[PDB]
Amino acid sequence: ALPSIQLPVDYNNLFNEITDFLVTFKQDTLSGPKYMAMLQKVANRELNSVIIDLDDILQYQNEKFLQGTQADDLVSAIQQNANHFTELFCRAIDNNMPLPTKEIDYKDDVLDVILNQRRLRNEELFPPNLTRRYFLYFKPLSQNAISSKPLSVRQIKGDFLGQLITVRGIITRVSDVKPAVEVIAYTCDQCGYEVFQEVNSRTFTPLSECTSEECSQNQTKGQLFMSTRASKFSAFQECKIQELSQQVPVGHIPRSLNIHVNGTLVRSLSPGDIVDVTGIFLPAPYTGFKALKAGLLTETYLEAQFVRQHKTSDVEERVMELITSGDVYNRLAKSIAPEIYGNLDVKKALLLLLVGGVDKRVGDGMKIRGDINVCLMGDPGVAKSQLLKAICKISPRGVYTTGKGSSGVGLTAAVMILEGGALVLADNGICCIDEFDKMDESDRTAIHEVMEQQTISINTTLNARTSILAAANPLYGRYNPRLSPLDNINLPAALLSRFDILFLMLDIPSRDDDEKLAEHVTYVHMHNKQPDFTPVEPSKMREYIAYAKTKRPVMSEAVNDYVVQAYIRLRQDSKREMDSKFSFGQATPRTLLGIIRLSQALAKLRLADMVDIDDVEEALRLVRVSKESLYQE
Amino acid sequence: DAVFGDRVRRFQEFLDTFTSYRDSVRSIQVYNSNNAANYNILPHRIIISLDDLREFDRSFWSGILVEPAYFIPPAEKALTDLADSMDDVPHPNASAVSSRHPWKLSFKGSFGAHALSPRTLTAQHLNKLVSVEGIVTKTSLVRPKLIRSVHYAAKTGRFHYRDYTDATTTLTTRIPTPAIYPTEDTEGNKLTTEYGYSTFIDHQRITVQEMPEMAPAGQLPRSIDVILDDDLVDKTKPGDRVNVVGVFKSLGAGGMNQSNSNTLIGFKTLILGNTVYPLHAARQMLTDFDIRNINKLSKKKDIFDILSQSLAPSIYGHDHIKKAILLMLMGGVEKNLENGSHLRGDINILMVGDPSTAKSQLLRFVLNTASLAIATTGRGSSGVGLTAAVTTDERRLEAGAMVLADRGVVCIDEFDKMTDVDRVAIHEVMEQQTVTIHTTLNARCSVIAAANPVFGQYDVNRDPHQNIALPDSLLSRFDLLFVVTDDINEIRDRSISEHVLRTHRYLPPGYLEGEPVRPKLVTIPFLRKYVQYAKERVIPQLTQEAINVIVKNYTDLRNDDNTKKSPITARTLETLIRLATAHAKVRLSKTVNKVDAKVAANLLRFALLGED
DNA sequence: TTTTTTT
Repeated sequence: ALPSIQLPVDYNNLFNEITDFLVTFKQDTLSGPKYMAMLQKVANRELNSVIIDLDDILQYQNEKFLQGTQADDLVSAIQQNANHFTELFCRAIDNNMPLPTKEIDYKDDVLDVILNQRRLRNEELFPPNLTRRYFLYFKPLSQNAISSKPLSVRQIKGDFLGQLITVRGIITRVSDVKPAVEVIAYTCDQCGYEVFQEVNSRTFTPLSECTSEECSQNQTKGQLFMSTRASKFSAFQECKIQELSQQVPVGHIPRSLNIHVNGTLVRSLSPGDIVDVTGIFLPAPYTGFKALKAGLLTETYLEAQFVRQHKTSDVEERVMELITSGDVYNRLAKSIAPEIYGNLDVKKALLLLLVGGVDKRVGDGMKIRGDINVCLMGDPGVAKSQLLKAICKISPRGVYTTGKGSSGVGLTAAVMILEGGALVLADNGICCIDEFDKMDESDRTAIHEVMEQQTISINTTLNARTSILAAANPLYGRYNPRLSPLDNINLPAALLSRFDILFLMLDIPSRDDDEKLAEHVTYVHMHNKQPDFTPVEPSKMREYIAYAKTKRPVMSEAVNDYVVQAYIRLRQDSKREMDSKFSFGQATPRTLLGIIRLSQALAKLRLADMVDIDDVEEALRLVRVSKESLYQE
Repeated sequence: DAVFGDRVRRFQEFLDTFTSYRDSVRSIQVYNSNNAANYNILPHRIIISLDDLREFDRSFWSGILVEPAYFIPPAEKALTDLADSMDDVPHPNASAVSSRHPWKLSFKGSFGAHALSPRTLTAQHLNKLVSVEGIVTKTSLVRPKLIRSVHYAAKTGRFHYRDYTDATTTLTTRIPTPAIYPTEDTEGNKLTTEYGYSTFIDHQRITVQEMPEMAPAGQLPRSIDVILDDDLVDKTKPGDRVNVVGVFKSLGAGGMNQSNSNTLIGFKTLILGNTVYPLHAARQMLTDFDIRNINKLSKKKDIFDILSQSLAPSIYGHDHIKKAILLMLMGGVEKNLENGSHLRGDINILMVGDPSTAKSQLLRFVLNTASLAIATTGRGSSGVGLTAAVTTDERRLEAGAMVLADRGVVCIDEFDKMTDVDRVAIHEVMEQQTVTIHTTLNARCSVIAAANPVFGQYDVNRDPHQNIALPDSLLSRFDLLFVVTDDINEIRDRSISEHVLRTHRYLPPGYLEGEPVRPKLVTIPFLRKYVQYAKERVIPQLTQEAINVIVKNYTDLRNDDNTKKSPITARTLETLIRLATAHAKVRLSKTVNKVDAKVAANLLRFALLGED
């Protein structure tokens, strides 16, 4: 029934090699042993988990090859049976565990106090897993291959079971954290002795009968009582990773795959971001009754080892490099959509929105949003959609949306228990709306509920803090000078006031402009790079945006007085400019607020500790250019 | 057993009689070794002619048909032994040795009574090899099986393994295996299941509805599930025709058990498919002789003209639209920049004409000429549906008509009758080459459009855009716009009447006059093969001269005050470059000729400013 | 239950 098959691997010698590697391996190339230092941290309880790097094992095997000693191929044997090798790794960690350099606070650890007492009363008494307070993990092998190469859900195969492997795909959902009894401790009063049971299955049958030798000697039939303070418990969480849309074949739906995340690895993931997680693919045993029907067919799962989501001194150095390159605001603006030619003012406004303004909350309770919102109004074929998609790609958490593609309620929060909508997915990001003119005013009301106050009201509520961007075509598909600017915008004055700035661009034939645009476009076609200033990398651009946001500049007396004078001037200019052809909308105290946020964003991009009158004038100039683009005609 | 050993020896004798089968098993093994070294490993499954097994031993072939459980297992064991002997099996993995993959056997061709349909399937076919063909339906999602629950007793040093068998998976009936991992080893040490060492083969059981045409009127087509394993799993999907060589198997108590008091239920019957064959009923096939002929055709002075004249040869007066259709069939070159900007590999053409102008007939001919095409009618077409589709199913997303055949061209009748909102959803396909709903579906498909004037009769006084229902932005989104409408001329009417009379006078070879049916031009399959060969072997790229020609053409289109079907744009410049790549693809040239770019710009000029 | 949307 059990035909033994000798295989070209010996677990004893492999574990001896693992224990040797734990003590010998050190980050000398990066520079006691590094693994020994991690073990000492775990002994101090400063480290609650262990992660064994497959690249470290490969480097140790290469060192053994240089020494001439034959490598046990530990890195490859991990790919062979990582689940089996993990127990040997834990045993080697127990063997090579240093004494705690720092006190473990054993008195606070009721389990430790009771463990000393139980050993004294007893004088593998308790499970080694119960003795261990750390969780093993495996770092994916460095590229130089199943673990190193990420896989899709459909790409994964049943042969990959028992093997460490990395996967790529959208996280469909994450199960709520639940306790997991790694070891259940049973206690019986009749014996006075504790009996431990180690649970390694999805479900367990309680002992329900005292196994204590004291109860056996007394002949009493004791009723075991589980103790939460004595039984080991570990957080258990599940994740559903679904295949990336590119990985999905045409005409096929991506498949979500359940993943088991336990211990310190629990709660690490968020559904919004794509994750590249290396984990030992393993079968999921069926229950008894369901397995009787399933037969040889078996369920499967993945136990994550190393989790990585796509999206300091180095960041500070990069920001300093951008500052040394200089003119950072205009440089980032030109870096936005380098393939697109022109629209530098729109790019600068987009960069200001990306940096955002300072969010202010008064002591009395008033809260003024610091997030900036922008709108783009342009004739067809002016790269409105292209610029919006480029901005969405620039935003790590931003979401691109279309007015016809998604309902306003669905974008704010799509009803199926509530689930986050496109705006919630745009939390700490920028929600982009393509063809915003086509979007219905009914959904625009839902957008207006959130633009003025970040929170969403439905009951269920979410903070929904984000920056709003909109791209709209002018009424009848193109701008009409006979139509007023407000008529061509075709938007509510509430929307205009909630928006910090709206940009109007017109398509006017021009020989030199056509020649320059054709030159840039032909250069882009013949060579993917734009002809010409070098755009900053998107990672450094996002880092600079975060560094600007960290500044949080405050207004000064001179800047505030100048902004008040500008507010009076704008109100008077609206009172005199009731002519619809020249009227862009009445002056707004809230708009001066939006102006305050834009000045704060400019001072953030300049990294000024306080807002500057130059920043306020630059924001006013952005609005002035928004009007002057139409004035030029 | 002993008969199974005799069958193993006889199947080894069959493999000796047909050296190609043993060579194919060894070729799978050698390819597996070479591909394991290079990195893509061939499954250990072998398909042989049923007539070949009959030639080796008619008794063996008929015996496999009569008792597949008794014969096919021993025959596959013989094939596996031959494969194990032939294979070098260098550096085998412990998991691979645990897998011990059997060499599957399948019979091909000459099925006869074994060839079957679900309605014609019989209880006598149960426990007998058969071949069943029908439309697939209700295919099961792939679920991993378990060849053996390999385990390892703790500290014992020995890996105890427990095999599991399934009656559907094994043609022979067997007492059910526990299918439960042992809690403790036979030695008494605690037993832990060995993941990885345990072997899991994907298993899928797909029902196969009888073909709806084969289904009797007043009756629903019968459906018989076919077991699939390893590569056979997920071989076909519901709604797709398939033929599977599989042994029908009686199964279950069928009311014989004491629990079934009524005993009305019959014994469960599930076919166990040795192999699954998807069936077209397409895709053109290219051979070396046809490739040399295609090279000669490209060497012809007007290769694009020859291909266009071959396209829709019976259609009259739409030859320029057919040249544009050949350019669209090439599609141009698709480019993905390091910046991420996308250049479309598809060209969209629109032609407006009165009903019975045969512009929609030319569009239908283009749908037939394309190996894959999407058909829609503007009165019955919704652009939201073309961009994406929604199924109630949680709801399951469905590809839109434009998203369907995302590489292939889409021919639309009455495109002017299609609404402007539908045209905006189509513009998402035309320019962005992708559709966003929050689900996103790629929509890079070419959109050939048959349309009619809004008045129903084209007017020369009316602008072409005014006659077209599409907006000027939509016309710009289209790579080409045409005005082919019905007209009355005397000589042309005599010619068209002679053409219709010639279509009537055309005689099918099998049907004589008075019997109902049922300068050189490449045959339609050969021209489809030429287009496929263009896309497969030629990737035209912009040259300096051709690029300058396209740029100057776009600049002059933007500069000229003469009326155009669509406003000139940088998108029109990109369309001119793509059409140049399409003409060069028809030419099978890696670099687009400057004259080819000028000819594509001439097609675009015929599309916009006027006939050119 | 509650959207969602096709009848």
